Amino acid sequence: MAFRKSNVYLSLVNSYIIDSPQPSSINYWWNMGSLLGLCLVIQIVTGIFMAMHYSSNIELAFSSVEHIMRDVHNGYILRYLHANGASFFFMVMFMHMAKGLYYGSYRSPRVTLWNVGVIIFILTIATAFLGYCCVYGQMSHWGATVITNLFSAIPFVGNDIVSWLWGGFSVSNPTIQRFFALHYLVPFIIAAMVIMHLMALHIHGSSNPLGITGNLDRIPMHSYFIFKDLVTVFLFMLILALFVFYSPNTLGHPDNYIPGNPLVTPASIVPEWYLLPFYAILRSIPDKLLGVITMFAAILVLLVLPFTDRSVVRGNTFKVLSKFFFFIFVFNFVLLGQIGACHVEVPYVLMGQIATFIYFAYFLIIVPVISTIENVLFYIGRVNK
Amino acid sequence: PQSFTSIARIGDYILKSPVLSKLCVPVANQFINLAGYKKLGLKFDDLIAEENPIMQTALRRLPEDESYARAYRIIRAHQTELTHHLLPRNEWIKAQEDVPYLLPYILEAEAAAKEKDELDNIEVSK
Amino acid sequence: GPPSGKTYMGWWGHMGGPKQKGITSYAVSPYAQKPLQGIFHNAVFNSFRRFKSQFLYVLIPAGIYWYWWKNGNEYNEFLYSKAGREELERVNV
Amino acid sequence: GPPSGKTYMGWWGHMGGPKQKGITSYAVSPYAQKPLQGIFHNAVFNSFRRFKSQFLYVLIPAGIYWYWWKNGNEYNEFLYSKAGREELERVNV
Amino acid sequence: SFSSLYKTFFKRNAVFVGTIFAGAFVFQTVFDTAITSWYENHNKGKLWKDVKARIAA
Amino acid sequence: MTAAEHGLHAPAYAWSHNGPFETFDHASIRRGYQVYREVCAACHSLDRVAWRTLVGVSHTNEEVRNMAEEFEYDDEPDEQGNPKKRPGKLSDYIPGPYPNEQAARAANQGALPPDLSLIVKARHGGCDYIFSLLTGYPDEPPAGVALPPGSNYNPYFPGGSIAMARVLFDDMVEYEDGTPATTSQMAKDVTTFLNWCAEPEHDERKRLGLKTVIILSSLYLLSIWVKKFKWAGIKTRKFVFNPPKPR
Amino acid sequence: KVEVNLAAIPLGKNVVVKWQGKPVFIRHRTPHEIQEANSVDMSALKDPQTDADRVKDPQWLIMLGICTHLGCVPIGEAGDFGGWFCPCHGSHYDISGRIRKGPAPLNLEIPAYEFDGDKVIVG
Ligand SMILES: CCCCCCCCCCCCCCCC(=O)OC[C@H](COP(=O)([O-])OCC[N+](C)(C)C)OC(=O)CCCCCCCCCCCCCCC
Ligand code: HEC
Ligand code: HEM
Ligand code: HEM
Ligand code: FES
Repeated sequence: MAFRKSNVYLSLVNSYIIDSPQPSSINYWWNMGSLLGLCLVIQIVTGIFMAMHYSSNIELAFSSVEHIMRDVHNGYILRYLHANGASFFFMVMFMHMAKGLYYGSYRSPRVTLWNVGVIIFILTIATAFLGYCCVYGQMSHWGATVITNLFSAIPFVGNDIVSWLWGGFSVSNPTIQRFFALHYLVPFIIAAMVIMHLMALHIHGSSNPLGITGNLDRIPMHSYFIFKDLVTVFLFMLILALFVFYSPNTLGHPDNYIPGNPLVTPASIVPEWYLLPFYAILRSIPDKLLGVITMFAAILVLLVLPFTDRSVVRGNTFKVLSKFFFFIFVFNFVLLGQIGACHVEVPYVLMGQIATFIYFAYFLIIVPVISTIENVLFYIGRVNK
Repeated sequence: PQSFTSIARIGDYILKSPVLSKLCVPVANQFINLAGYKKLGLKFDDLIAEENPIMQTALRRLPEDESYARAYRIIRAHQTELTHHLLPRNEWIKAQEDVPYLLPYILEAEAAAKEKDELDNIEVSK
Repeated sequence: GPPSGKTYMGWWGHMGGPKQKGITSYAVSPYAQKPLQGIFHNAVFNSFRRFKSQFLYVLIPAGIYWYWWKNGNEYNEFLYSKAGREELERVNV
Repeated sequence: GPPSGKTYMGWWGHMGGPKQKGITSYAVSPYAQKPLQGIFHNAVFNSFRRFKSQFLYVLIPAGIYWYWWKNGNEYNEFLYSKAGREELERVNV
Repeated sequence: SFSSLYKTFFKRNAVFVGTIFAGAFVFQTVFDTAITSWYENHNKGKLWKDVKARIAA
Repeated sequence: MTAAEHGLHAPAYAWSHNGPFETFDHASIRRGYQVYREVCAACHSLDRVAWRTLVGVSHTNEEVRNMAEEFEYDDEPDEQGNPKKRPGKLSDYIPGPYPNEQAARAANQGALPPDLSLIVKARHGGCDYIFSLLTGYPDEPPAGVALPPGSNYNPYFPGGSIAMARVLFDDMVEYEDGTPATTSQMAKDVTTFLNWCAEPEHDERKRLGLKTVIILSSLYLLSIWVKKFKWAGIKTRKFVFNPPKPR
Repeated sequence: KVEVNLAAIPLGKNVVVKWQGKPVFIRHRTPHEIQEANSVDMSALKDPQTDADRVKDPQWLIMLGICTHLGCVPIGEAGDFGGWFCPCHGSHYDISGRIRKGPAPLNLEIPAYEFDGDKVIVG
């Protein structure tokens, strides 16, 4: 046999990359997983090369990030690459999750794959939060203050958990150094979780946009999907190069270039844009305990979706009502993000509460009823009786 | 996840009622025409996800000519959607051609598995 | 090594599909083909077919949610203006 | 999955050793045994057997290098003393 | 003479990869020179060389 | 919130550097450093800009050295351990007017003037915001504005009441090149200089961006060709189906 | 827990410090301000508390500088009530620091503090 099959490690690279049998009919939405791996390699490399210059003290965090932006050779390249690549990481992650929600990639074989994906989603949200708080701008300090003061709503040990996370009595020097140690650590937990994602993917193979079995027509991944993924790799690099070199501060809030002042509230405390729908699901509930419970349930309601998708065909490729309500869910998510960017004002509170209810009624109410109705319509449209 | 016996029960109730038939059957016919699986050469029982032991049982119990024809329709739909086209209009599956061929095998394997579970969980009346 | 559980995918030779008979595949060498064949016909015609097939599902929720967000934004700009402060204090208190 | 190369270890059932006939194993339950049986006999007798068989290989080279190190240390301490400065400048220059 | 063209450049992969690397070297030098020339010529009047010539005159 | 609490949004001025192939007007940077030193240096600081970054942008080496020698910083203490002052050099930073925040608030009616190093990137609107904020001080505030003592009116400031007085009047700085320093000309020059202090990498960043966009777009189109080339053999496949004999 | 000496703070002045990342001020109140603080009916109060419940020393008013609407800083000795004025959304508090008019739901929070003669330990 070949050396790519007989070796210990090259058999792994072969059975994952070179001979991995993909179905022939998958499209460019299946490129987002390889794109997320590319985003992770970009984030980890630019993160190490800025951690060689960053200082995590509360007097030197913002000054060291500005030292990267001014004194370090091509350090502006590394900083804008890290920041806008985190925004692109979350763009491609939302596309990966939405194509999973659409094409039914969460169903019966791949429930382990979907759940490990949700764990990666939680860890990546946490990494982005800690790294945003590492800059120690104005949005960093106050975002840290709000999101870690959320945990003082737990009635038993809320103050204990809060003063353990802070390392003191407010967000300060031990908080920022804690967050830097954790922001270095947690992406390697993400890399191990990506290897577990690849295991759960490899035991059953990819899905295809038809939803039907893909065992009949398959293609080895090398020389077909390598270049088919190279197309989107260069396209992702092109859009990221545009957003790094020509509009580098479009996806950033301009208040982060104010140094972190604990005595000044910046009149709109808002996190990064990819956490804004969860910030809106937070602020919709008029209680601090039920709000953070609803935000964690907003991340964790995707675990209910394998057992509520009552359909008998996989994926909304051939389902009219499921397609319509899937894009209603997608634009509800965009509305939720734009709502959470807004202030807490009169039409926005009711619109955010209604959009949160539609977000939770998609998985819990809309999907079982619509899929049952489509099962009945699919039966009686072709059974003659 | 929804059992095929339940879909058959609800659909037979809709079809046996004269009001529900004339109200919901054209909605389902237009739903199937909008669903567009016939433009790829698929009948509907090619679309059922087979990765469960009831469907593996029914596909094992399918006769061989239906198995070879289903294999060709699945491979043809994969190649058609690879090329990002549809089949030509004489290669579309006609309405009278879209017969449930896997459905008696699915319903029989479902009744066998439900009877096996019910006998696994009996309580003898003593 | 140890064997693992029953999966719905094998490897090259024992994929676990049906037995296939009578299905005959023909392909040509790409070196004897024209790549970028039909791209100007598909770019204006097949792309139009795909857009005609799949734009109501993507555009009617976009229309609903954008009209909702625009109407809410216009109501907010009416509320925090000078002409609607009576309604502002009424709907705030 | 794909097969790996020819290895010299199988798993439980197909290890890759030869065929065995006639070798018969006997093993009684530890719950019927005495753990800590013989630890005092083997503490002073079996341990002396193992040490007696295997201490020349460990004690001749250790003694060689320790005598070499002690001799070098004493020569250095003599050299950087007052009695051996003539030999110090001689072997240093 | 596509046979001689292929036999010189694309038959041996060592000659192919060496040709690609030689072209990458030449393209790096030539491309950076042409981009800096086009950029500085597009922004004529705003550079420090032009401001320095104005202060000297 | 209200329009007065948001502040008036600053219109898009045709800046010389807006646009993907554009560079800072470095003569405008030199004029902006003149209007920083002669006006804005009495209340605002530039604690992130070293003297050595101005060499090759708005001044020369022997031209920056004279300003750095005009300021005085702390030295290493002498042999007796006494504090000692030193005429500054190219490695030192542009000094602020006040020793600390308490002295700044004492000098400026209780309000701290921010350090102007990153404020083009620290405010929404950016350069347009700085320009409209400097120029659009109304001589009279509009009728009914309850104004605090010592607070001036500016519409583009969020809240309407800014603690910075209008500081840019006509011909208060004699330019070196004879450029007629009106109010809006000096405001445009300091906005360009503060934008350079915010983004000193701007010119080289757009240059490497041009290189990168051309290289990556060419790689994208080349990769589309190579992908369709490799996929021709599968995309042009033909399946035929003669049904088998029943046995 | 910090200690602030009450000797260099004269009558009729404020002193604003930071403590655990939060602003906290001390006021040497006049007897006019003490009578004005105990001379407001609780019906005028959306969050009604008394001066004996809100300070331990009536001479020395000590409270946190967090406006209870969203966390802005009320300006020192500004407003229409003789107290403090949050300028972010127009919140007013008296010299006792209770909310009368504004979007603030509660009064200015009192920290925990004890006395050592002419100095205070807040913590
Ligand atoms: C927590 C989970 C969140 C999850 C949600 C996160 C946000 C959403 C992420 C991005 C949207 C991802 C959509 C992925 C779904 C998809 O792949 O669409 C495919 C569809 C139809 O394709 P098909 O169903 O495979 O059919 C092809 C075969 N036929 C039958 C035609 C022969 O093709 C279409 O109908 C066109 C769809 C193209 C989608 C483009 C994006 C549209 C939405 C953009 C929203 C953001 C833009 C505004 C931002 C301000
Ligand atoms: C003297 C005192 C001056 C002079 C000569 C200038 N500024 Fe300005 N400035 C000053 C104070 C006390 C404040 C604080 C006001 C407040 O807190 O609102 C400011 C403020 C600014 C700002 C920030 C505005 C904002 O936060 O939205 C910018 C930007 C600013 N100042 C710029 C600026 C420029 C470009 C000048 C050029 C000559 C300038 N100031 C002069 C005090 C003073
Ligand atoms: C999982 C991938 C990662 C994500 C999603 C991520 C996300 C982020 C984000 C959003 C920021 C703020 C950027 C800004 O606005 O300026 C940031 C900052 C930072 N990250 Fe990461 N990061 C990742 C990996 C890493 C790793 C592995 C390291 C360390 C080796 C690292 C080091 C840094 C540092 C030093 C900063 C400080 C501010 C800066 O220079 O940008 N990052 N991170
Ligand atoms: C660091 C982040 C991630 C990486 C690197 C990653 C990587 C991959 C890769 C390479 C694939 C195979 C290619 C593909 O099908 O697209 C894949 C498949 C999949 N991933 Fe992810 N993934 C990540 C995050 C997630 C998330 C957040 C989810 C959603 C919960 C998820 C769910 C899935 C699913 C369901 C599949 C199977 C899709 C299918 O085959 O139909 N992954 N992932
Ligand atoms: S924050 Fe004090 S008034 Fe709203």
